[PDB]
Amino acid sequence: QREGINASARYPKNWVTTGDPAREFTMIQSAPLMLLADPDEFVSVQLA
Amino acid sequence: TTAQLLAANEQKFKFDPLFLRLFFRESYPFTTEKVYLSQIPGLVNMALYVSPIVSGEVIRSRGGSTSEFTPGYVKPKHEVNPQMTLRRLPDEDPQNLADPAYRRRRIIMQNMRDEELAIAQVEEMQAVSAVLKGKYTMTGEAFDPVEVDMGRSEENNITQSGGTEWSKRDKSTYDPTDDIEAYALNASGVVNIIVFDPKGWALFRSFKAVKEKLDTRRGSNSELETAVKDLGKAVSYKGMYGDVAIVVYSGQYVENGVKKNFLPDNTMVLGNTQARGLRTYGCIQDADAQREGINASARYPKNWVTTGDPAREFTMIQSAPLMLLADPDEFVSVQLA
Amino acid sequence: MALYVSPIVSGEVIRSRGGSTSEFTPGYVKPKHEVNPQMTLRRLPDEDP
Amino acid sequence: NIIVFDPKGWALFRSFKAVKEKLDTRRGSNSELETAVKDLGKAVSYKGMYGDVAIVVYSGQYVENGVKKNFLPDNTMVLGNTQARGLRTYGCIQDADAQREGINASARYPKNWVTTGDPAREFTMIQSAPLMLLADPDEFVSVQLA
Amino acid sequence: SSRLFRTQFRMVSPKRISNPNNTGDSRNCRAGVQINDSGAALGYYVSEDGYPGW
Amino acid sequence: YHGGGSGFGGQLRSWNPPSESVDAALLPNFT
Amino acid sequence: YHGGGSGFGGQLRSWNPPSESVDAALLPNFT
Repeated sequence: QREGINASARYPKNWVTTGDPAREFTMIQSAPLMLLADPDEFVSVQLA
Repeated sequence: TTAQLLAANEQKFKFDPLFLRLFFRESYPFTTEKVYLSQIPGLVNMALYVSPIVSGEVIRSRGGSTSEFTPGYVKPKHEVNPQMTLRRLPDEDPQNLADPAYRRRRIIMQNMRDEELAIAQVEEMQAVSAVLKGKYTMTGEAFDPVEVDMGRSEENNITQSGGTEWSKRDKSTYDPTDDIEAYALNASGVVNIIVFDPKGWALFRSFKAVKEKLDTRRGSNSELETAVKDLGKAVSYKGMYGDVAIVVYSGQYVENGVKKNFLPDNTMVLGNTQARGLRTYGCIQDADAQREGINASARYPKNWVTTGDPAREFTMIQSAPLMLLADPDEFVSVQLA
Repeated sequence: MALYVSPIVSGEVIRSRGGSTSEFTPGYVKPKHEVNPQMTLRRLPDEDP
Repeated sequence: NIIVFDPKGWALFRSFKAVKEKLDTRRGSNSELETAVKDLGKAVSYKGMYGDVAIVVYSGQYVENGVKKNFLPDNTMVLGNTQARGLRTYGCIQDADAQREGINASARYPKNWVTTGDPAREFTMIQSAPLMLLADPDEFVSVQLA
Repeated sequence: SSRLFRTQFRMVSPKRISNPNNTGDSRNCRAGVQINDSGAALGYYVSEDGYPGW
Repeated sequence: YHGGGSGFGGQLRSWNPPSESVDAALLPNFT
Repeated sequence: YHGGGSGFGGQLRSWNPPSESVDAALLPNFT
């Protein structure tokens, strides 16, 4: 919200802890969910 | 009961980096885990007589030596919190006066000053302990012990013993010059400067021969300052003595509350004013510092806010210094008991 | 003097230093002289007859 | 930079042979003195250099009840800086007429008035608030010699 | 410099002119400006541009 | 000069802006 | 300069806009 991102793809950020031993991290996060509008246009058989 | 603050002095101790300035120049920052110093013997066996028939005894080609060192780390820090801000400061008038915000920008300023002064003291002691003796050991409560040991021959660091003590022998009809020559015979290369210690200078000056070397019409060209010359400064570039330059150094550093002297109680340090000195600064190890792209520097400052209940804006400086002596046999240290 | 600290360990928060304050107050002094005409009637010591 | 002497103290200082010898060396010093008779009636008399210090012999007088009393005790010697921080404060002036003619917080406010009466007399008065300070009380060393 | 004219001018802010070492005003040195026996000036005391507090 | 003093009736006794250069008064808050 | 500080009486204590280029200020909310 501070940089104006609401429900986008793969929001990254790169931040630093403030302390005498400091360690930067690196993180990207997303909220995936894949759907098939018509669930039945397919036929996945098991062969033998 | 109104008031006014006419004068507000500040106290200081005698501090000037003479030893660092004279002998340690040409700072070389490095980005490396460890540095190398290499010495080569350069001793040549005399060409022994050989009959024109035997034709033998090939000579080994000379090979040198190296060393590796690791720079230490030092990090002082201070603080400021809203509690100190409100009351007052001892350096503002009861009149005039300022908002609480400005007192913080003054406290941070004096904190910066103290940090830089502490780092400078560390560098100076770092240098002085390297000039006087071949080695020093950097130790601390949380710093694992690492030492630096330049290869100085044992025949240097000469100290007086049960015989030939200046204090015990008579102050009239004796020469210090012969002892100075015998001591300085060891150093590799010419000697051009002598760095006394006030007690040592007082002992040296009182000799009857040393006065005589000064007031002779045709037996010398030396000139000194026997009377009182410098009383408040930490250095005293006195006159030359034949060829060498005489210097008296009285500089003070503080460890705990008390004040201590750099030069330990009347030592004498023969040396060359152009001695090859190395001022090596390591790599600063701080995540933000490497974010900025800064490495192999000195005095990296920063501040931050701790988001705790009382807040606090800390202040920190990091150095990682290490002073080297390329050749450790161009100095001769004498105790002068 | 800044004692050595490892890169990992955090240094102690070194205490800041504060000053001392003194107070003072002044005091007066005033001389007073008086002249009346009976002094002016006669002749001063350094006046020609 | 400076050393202040009472003539007895200066006499005791220069009487030694060593100080006399410090002036005969042609290269052993840089000190110029006036160890002879320099001033005989004046109060202050600078007497040259000595290394870097500058010896001055001070013999003044002040009278408190009468007689004549000299400012320094008999044998004293002051080591002090010639640029030492010293500030001269003058306090406010507590007279009604001073406000009327627009003078306050100054030194040596003079006034002159005549009492209204059948015998009338005229008075003369000067008043101040003299206070003397030092910013650093520890810069001067005061000894007593013998 | 190797140009035709070597003269240059620098603008100094009035805040910089101050007594050395922040001492008080003496008779011959008022507010960082030297004054001779008459009222005319003789020389000026200039501080150094200090942006950092230290 | 009343401008540099306490003020009319002490109204300005808390307005004491620091005497700092333009740089030290601009750069810390530039961004 | 009071522009980069708290303000008159603390009225600008919460006005801390992010310093970002036009690309990062327009694109995420373009549509």
